Parts: sequence; structure tokens; C-alpha cells
Amino acid sequence: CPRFLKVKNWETEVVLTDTLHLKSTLETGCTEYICMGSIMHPDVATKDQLFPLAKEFIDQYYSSIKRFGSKAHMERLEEVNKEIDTTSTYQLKDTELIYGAKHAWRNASRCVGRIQWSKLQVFDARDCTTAHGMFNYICNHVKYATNKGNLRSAITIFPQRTDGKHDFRVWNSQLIRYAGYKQPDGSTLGDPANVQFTEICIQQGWKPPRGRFDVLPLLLQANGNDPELFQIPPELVLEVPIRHPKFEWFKDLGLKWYGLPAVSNMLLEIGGLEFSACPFSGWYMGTEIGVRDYCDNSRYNILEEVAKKMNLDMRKTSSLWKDQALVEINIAVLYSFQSDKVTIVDHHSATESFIKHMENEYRCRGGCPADWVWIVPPMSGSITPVFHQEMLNYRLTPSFEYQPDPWNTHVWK
Amino acid sequence: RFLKVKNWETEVVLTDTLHLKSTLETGCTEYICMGSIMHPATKDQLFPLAKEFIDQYYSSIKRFGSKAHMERLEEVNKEIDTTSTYQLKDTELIYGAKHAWRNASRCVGRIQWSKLQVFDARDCTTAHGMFNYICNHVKYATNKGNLRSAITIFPQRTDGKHDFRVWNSQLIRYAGYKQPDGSTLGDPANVQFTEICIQQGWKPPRGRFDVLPLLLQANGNDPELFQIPPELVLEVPIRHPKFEWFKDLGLKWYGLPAVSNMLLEIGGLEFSACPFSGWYMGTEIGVRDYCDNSRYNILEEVAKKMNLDMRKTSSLWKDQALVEINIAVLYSFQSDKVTIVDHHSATESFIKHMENEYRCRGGCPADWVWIVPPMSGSITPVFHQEMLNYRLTPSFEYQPDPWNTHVW
Ligand code: HEM
Ligand code: HEM
Ligand SMILES: C=NCc1cncc(OCc2ccc3ccc(N)nc3c2)c1
Ligand SMILES: C=NCc1cncc(OCc2ccc3ccc(N)nc3c2)c1
Ligand SMILES: C=NCc1cncc(OCc2ccc3ccc(N)nc3c2)c1
Ligand SMILES: C[C@H](O)[C@H](O)[C@H]1CNc2nc(N)[nH]c(=O)c2N1
Ligand SMILES: C[C@H](O)[C@H](O)[C@H]1CNc2nc(N)[nH]c(=O)c2N1
Ligand SMILES: [Zn+2]
Repeated sequence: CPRFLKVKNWETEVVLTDTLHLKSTLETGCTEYICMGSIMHPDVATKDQLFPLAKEFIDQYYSSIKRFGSKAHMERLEEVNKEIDTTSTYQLKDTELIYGAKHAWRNASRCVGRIQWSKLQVFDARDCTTAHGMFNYICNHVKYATNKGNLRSAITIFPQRTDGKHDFRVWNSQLIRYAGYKQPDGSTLGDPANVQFTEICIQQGWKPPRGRFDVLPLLLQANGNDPELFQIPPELVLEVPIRHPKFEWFKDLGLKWYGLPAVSNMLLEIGGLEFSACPFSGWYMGTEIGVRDYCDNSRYNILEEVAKKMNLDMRKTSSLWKDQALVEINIAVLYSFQSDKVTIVDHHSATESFIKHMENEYRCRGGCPADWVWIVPPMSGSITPVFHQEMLNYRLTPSFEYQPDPWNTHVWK
Repeated sequence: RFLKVKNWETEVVLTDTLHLKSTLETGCTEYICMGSIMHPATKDQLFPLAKEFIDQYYSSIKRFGSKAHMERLEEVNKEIDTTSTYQLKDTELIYGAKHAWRNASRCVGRIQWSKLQVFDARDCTTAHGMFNYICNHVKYATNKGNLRSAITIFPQRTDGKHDFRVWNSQLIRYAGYKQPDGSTLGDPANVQFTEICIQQGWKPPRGRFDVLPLLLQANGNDPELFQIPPELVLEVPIRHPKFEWFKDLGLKWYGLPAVSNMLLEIGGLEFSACPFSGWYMGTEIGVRDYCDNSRYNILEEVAKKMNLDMRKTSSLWKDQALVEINIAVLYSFQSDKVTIVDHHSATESFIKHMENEYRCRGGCPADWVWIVPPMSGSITPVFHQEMLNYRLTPSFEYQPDPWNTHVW
């Protein structure tokens, strides 16, 4: 690897220099002969594997607090080593846990919202032992993060992996999501994305209302036990009915969405330790709801209906009726959230903030790994500043990782 | 190893074997992906490259290992010994040009790849000859609005001191003028080129849509100015099908996209001058050409005329104006019977193309960063399509601008 790699912004001519890539820890999937940057995704750590991953993290932490090579640094390394030697794992100090969580977010290449990385409330739930305990922790997370519409980013971290047979898992992909029900006639009610998980909930005992926007129950696995169902108290679930500033008929579509995006199926990796349940939340970029949740063909797929109500010629694709409808839907989303005073960010604001954040990272940190395929919004790409921004993608640690869906691996008791 | 790509919208899975053929580097390493970086001989070097090309040619016509195949390699070998290079047969030239387009990972238009009219201009010796060849290209490709794909291939590079070069980045572009008051008249992308034309004696009308003259370099010599005959330059006035005030914006564009600044590589040989042309995808004009900040930058003016609330970005006034401009562009070309493809149809065609390529070829190198249109990305099928990018040859490569190399 060369020491300096330069990126160019083709709109502003600004050139940044990256050195941070030298600390790349994992493989990307790409090789010198093939690029995999648009592939979506391209038994525990032994003692000897864990030692260097821990020292790498501990070093980085003490380097961050400007106490590298100190007595405290050396003493901590020594204590960590003893733990691994005699227990095959180790426990993070609170300060370290908070640092690592913030950094996994800071290192999340695919995240456009990372200007906020250092303001993250970290809830330490490593004392949890049961699914009921998990539910309590998760409810407290939702209430705090929701904050009556004034959303605050947060993560709740459950006990790390031990032997791999005692994993804590949130089976939900997000804390709050809508059910999908496949009908005998092939149609789908609710969100098609969630059909499989909804079925599982039903099998585990959930009585489904069978509506369009039914908040799914939590399915919570503690200590490797069978997962358990819990109903999130409805008063903790903030929702926004969607309407349009001009189109008075838009409200008649009966749409709404939840205010809190809380991803809960990812794995947090700190100094070799694996936190298999670590639900985190921020706030939405409008396009997540307006473009993806509503207009993806395999989701709510409302483009046609909105277009029909707009009386657009839907005969040629070249009338751009889809594109026209797409904008109005996204306008409704932003307007509906802002009117109800629920935190949301539009794609222009988010991408402009991210460019500023990225430049600051290049200047203070020596770079900022970024995944262009993900950073660029799913609408109006080239009229956002990130479209023209060259980015370098690479994997720093601590990090958020994908993990298999738990129902594919769970050993039923 | 075999590689799979999935479309997450349709769940279709393709298997890629073709990438096992590539020999060129992509820019990425195991530890760093550079997918969003815009730009990441000798007798000894030459022959292997030639062999590989000749080999795939004789393979493509089902005569791999034939007597003709062997004789050709031997012929190519002597010719490299005795002249330090070699010349392609006409058949090879055509096969190579079509394959460079086929292998062009960034091109969404590739379903058309084998419908390419190849003009052999390797007998050209002067800028005047270049101008004649280029006019013929333009007239044939334009075809009164029924655009037809074409490429004109000027002599290959020899010693590097005698390069043929089209100094224009496209055969047809509009001038850009650096105004006293700091602003820019016409097209900002071409400001530098325009000054060069002026510096070489071009008399600029100083309008907003002045067709630049051709600036042509033959056999390493100084470039020379030529005005394309105006009757050869098809243009479309932009109007809107609902907003009658749109035509008052005074916007037009040219019909023929004719990229003239790339390098065509075949069997080790380098063709530094190979103007090629197709037809436009509407977004090229309506999104990038009209709405980039460093381009015509008209979003404000349109949004003004649409009486949108431009005070907050979260009103999406930019996005709204963006769609209207792209409606106009498609409408205008269509009404003038000038070939154009909308980004929905273009992307659909490309998905169909990929399926074809995987089926008949074992893969299709594709650059998602470039294939996904610059607006309404996720409501086109390509957004949800996993692609593998890799470099096959023959290929189109980038080259330095000639005013950074040429000595006068
Ligand atoms: C505070 C406001 C935030 C905004 C506006 C934001 C925005 C986004 C968006 C738009 C995406 C792309 C999602 C998609 O299209 O599917 C994303 C991805 C991601 N975000 Fe953020 N985010 C925020 C907070 C956070 C926080 C608090 C974390 C973790 C602590 C986080 C970690 C991630 C990760 C790991 C991904 C990639 C997930 C994947 O690979 O599938 N983000 N973010
Ligand atoms: C026939 C209709 C065609 C359509 C609709 C089309 C469309 C496109 C578009 C939209 C791009 C992206 C350009 C940009 O956004 O700046 C592109 C790239 C490209 N096209 Fe095509 N194209 C066509 C024909 C051709 C032909 C005839 C050739 C060559 C013989 C070709 C070779 C290329 C190459 C090499 C690139 C990538 C340029 C680069 O790497 O910077 N295309 N095409
Ligand atoms: C299901 N699609 C792929 C996927 C997988 N696993 C997690 C995903 O979440 C994306 C994601 C992650 C974190 C986010 C934080 C805030 C926010 N507004 N969106 C966010 C979106 C997406
Ligand atoms: C450039 N001349 C020297 C040279 C260098 N490197 C390779 C060479 O091979 C010549 C050559 C000639 C005929 C061939 C026929 C078949 C074949 N497989 N290789 C063949 C190779 C010759
Ligand atoms: C400005 N973007 C970078 C760039 C530089 N140099 C050449 C480029 O070519 C873009 C390109 C290439 C071939 C095309 C063929 C047809 C078409 N409609 N557009 C096409 C657009 C692009
Ligand atoms: C195939 C492709 O990688 C996939 O559809 C990606 C593209 N870019 C994306 N970008 C974001 N922000 N979110 C996504 O889900 C995706 N999906
Ligand atoms: C940073 C990035 O590589 C650059 O802006 C690219 C992005 N994608 C693109 N895609 C297309 N089709 N054309 C372009 O010029 C670009 N520019
Ligand atoms: Zn890559």
C-alpha cells in the first residue's frame, strides 16, 4: 500500500490526502483484479487470536486519551493479558466500551450521518441475564432516544459472546418495524420486507392484528436461550402520519411511519470481543422512508397510486411520472415529520454535513473511510455534493458487522 | 473461484466466470476499495498482448488453433521483429472496436454493442484528412435524427512523438467564456479548451451555445482549427410539454454525443484518436449538463419560474426542478424525432443485457457507480443489481489532455 492516497472532489476541485487506510484491519472483498464495492455482503476467538486484537484496541484507546506508553496503559495491557490467559476472554472497562462504540460508528463507511459520531449515549447492559431484562433495557433505550420527537442517538450493549452457545440476540432487524402478511392470493399486506420475521413471530405465539402498519413484537434471545416475545408499549412508539403541503388528498392514502430508526441485527466488534446484540438508533434521512420504504417495488410500492392521484400520464416511462411522484412523496415525508416536530434530515442537508465531516476527519484523523455506493442518496444523486466526491473504502476496527439471521443458526432448546 | 451477483429486487442470481480472464488491474486492493475513484511499448511486451488478442479473435470465430490462426500469429511475430509493431486486419479492427465497447464497464448502453459502424481511418496523414473523416462520421451517425453508433479509428501510436489526437473532448460541445465579473458564459466544462481555440485564432461569437471548432492533431504535429459545417450539427431546442415559459429559457442542446478524447487499446496497439458516438440518455443533458454546479447550473432559474419555495432545502425544490428539466429534454428530442433514451428504459435494457452476457459470456463487467443514473437511482432496476467490475481488453482508456504533453 502507498503511504498517501489522494481523493478529489470534482465539483469543488478540493483534494484530500488519506493516511488512515494504513490502519486497515480487514479485507474488503476487492482484489487487484476485481472490485466488489457494490456487492451487499462480500466457534469463537482462541486465546492466541485474541491477544493481538486486544492489544491493538487497548493501544489505540490509550493513544486517543494521550496516555500512550503510560503506566496506566502498560498496567491495562498486563491486566487484559492475565484475563485472556486465565479466562480465554476479557472484560472492557466502561470508558473503553463507550470509546469503542463511538468508534465503530465513526468507522461505519456506509453511514452518511457520522458527523454526530461523538454524541452517542451508550447504555451498558452487560449485566443483563434474561429476555425480560433485555426488554426492560430496550424500552428504556426507545424512550430516551425518542425524547418526544427530539431524537437522540443511542446504543444499548448486551453481554458479549462467550462460547457461541450463549449469545444474546435481538431477532428483530429493527426495534420498531411493521409486519408483513403474505395473502393466499399472492398479495402482501403491510411491509413485504418483514414477511418472514412476521411469520416467525406468529409461530412463536404472536396474535397479529393483520393491518398495514402493525408494530412488530420484540423477539429477544438471552444467554443462548430460545427467544421470547414482548409487546413494546404503544406509548413508546412515536409515529408520524404522512400528509402533503399541497395535496390535500395525500392524507387519504392512510400512510404513516415510525420516527425512530433503531437497527438491531448487527454485531459490534471491540478489541476482538463480539457483542452480538447491540441495538443502536439515530434519526431518519427522509429518503430512507420516502424512496426506499415507500417506493421500492419489493416494499410498500406506492408510486403507482400516488401517480394516479396526481393524474400523471403513466403510459410512457419517458414522461418521468415515477420520478415526479417520487419527489412529492419525499416532500410529504419531510413536511409531515417537521410539522410534528420529529427529527428528520433531508438528503441535501445530510450530504452537505457529511462532506464537512469527511473533510474534518481527513484533517484531524488522516482519512475517513466511505462507501460511495451507500453514501449517495437513492434519489437526485448528482445534485448532492457526495456524488462528485471521490471516496476511499476500507475497514477500521472497532466496527459494526453483519451476522447471520439468528433463526438460521439457533439450536432450539 | 466462481462469483455470484444478486439482484435484491427480483432475487435473480447470476454466476460470473468471465472475471477469471482479466489481466489488468482495477485500482482496488484487498484492504482498500477505490470503486469511486474516477481514474485509479516494446517488442517483448507487444507480442504477448498481440497473441492474447489474436487468440480471442480466432476463438470468437470458432477457428482457435486453425491453420489460419497459426499463420496469423507467425505473421504478427515477424512483423513485430522487422517493424517494432504490427497492423490489424480489418476484421480484427472491427472485432476489437466492438469488444472495447462490450467491455466498457461504465457504459449502460452496451446492449447495442455489436451494432457499431467502424470507420477505418488508419490511412490518415493530416489534420485536414482528420477533419474529412470526422465530418463523414458526424453525418453518418447523425442520420437526420435517427442516430447510429459509430467509431472512427485514426493511425495507432508509433513512437509517441507522432500521436494523432482529437483535442476536443467531444466532437460537438459548446464553448465556455470566462467573464470579467468572475462568472461564466456558456459551458464551464470547456472554458480551458475554448481559450486554447481563441489562442489559436478562433473567433468566438461569445454566445451561450457556440459550437466549438474541431482542433485536430495529425502525426504529432501542431493542432489545426476546423469549423464543422453547421448543417451537420443537429440541435434540439428545449421546451416543456406543460410549462410554456420553458422555451423562453433559451436552452438548446446538440443531438450527437461523440466522445473524442479516449484511447482505444487492441492487442497492445494504442489508438489515441478514436472518436466514438452513440445517442444520449436524457439525464446526461438534463441532470449533469444542465444542473451540475460546475456546469450550466440552471436549477435556480427553473425553480424561480416554477415559483417554488427555495428558502429551505427540505422543500426539495431542487429535486422538483430537476425532474421538470428532464421531462423537457426527453419531450424535446422526441418531438424532433431525435434519438434519445430515458434512464428507466436505458437501465432496464442494461439489466436485460447483463442476463444475456452472463448466459452467453459467463459475465459482464459493470461499474455500479457509473451505471446507476444520477437521479431517481433506486427506482431503476440497476440500483438493486449487484455488479462485479473488472477490466477486460480490448478497452477504452483515459489519456492525458494533449495540451499537457504536446510541444509546439
Ligand atoms: C444520527 C443520525 C443518523 C443518520 C442520519 C444515519 C444515516 C444513515 C443512512 C441513511 C444509512 C444508509 C441506510 C440504508 O440506506 O439502508 C446508514 C447506514 C449505517 N449507519 Fe447511520 N445514521 C445515523 C446514525 C447512526 C448511528 C447512531 C449508528 C451506530 C452507532 C449508525 C451506523 C450505521 C451503520 C453501521 C450503517 C451501515 C449498515 C449496513 O451496512 O447495512 N448510524 N446511516
Ligand atoms: C448507443 C447508445 C449509448 C448510450 C445510451 C450510452 C450511455 C452511456 C452513459 C450514460 C455513460 C455514462 C457517461 C457519463 O455519465 O458521463 C456511458 C459511458 C461510456 N460509454 Fe456508452 N453509451 C452509448 C454508446 C456507446 C458507444 C457507441 C461507445 C463506444 C463505441 C460507448 C462507450 C462508453 C465508454 C468507454 C464509457 C465510459 C467513459 C468513461 O470511462 O469515462 N458507449 N455510456
Ligand atoms: C436490509 N438492508 C441492508 C441492511 C442490513 N442491516 C442493517 C441495515 O441498516 C441500515 C441502517 C443502519 C443504521 C442507521 C442509522 C440511522 C438511520 N437513519 N438509518 C440507518 C440505516 C441495512
Ligand atoms: C517478438 N518476437 C519475439 C517473441 C517474443 N515472445 C513470444 C514470441 O513467440 C512467437 C510465436 C510465433 C508463433 C506462435 C504460434 C503459436 C503459439 N502458441 N505461439 C507462437 C509464438 C516471439
Ligand atoms: C465527465 N465525465 C468524465 C468523462 C471524461 N471523458 C469521457 C467521458 O465519457 C462519457 C461518455 C462516454 C461515452 C458515451 C457514449 C454515449 C453517450 N450517450 N454518452 C457517453 C458518455 C466521461
Ligand atoms: C446492489 C446494491 O449494492 C444494493 O442495492 C445497495 C446499493 N446502495 C445502497 N445504498 C444505501 N444507502 N442503502 C442500500 O440498501 C443500498 N443498496
Ligand atoms: C466521485 C465519482 O467517482 C464521480 O463523481 C463519478 C460518480 N459517478 C458517475 N457516474 C456517471 N455515469 N458519470 C460520471 O461522470 C460520474 N462521476
Ligand atoms: Zn473495489
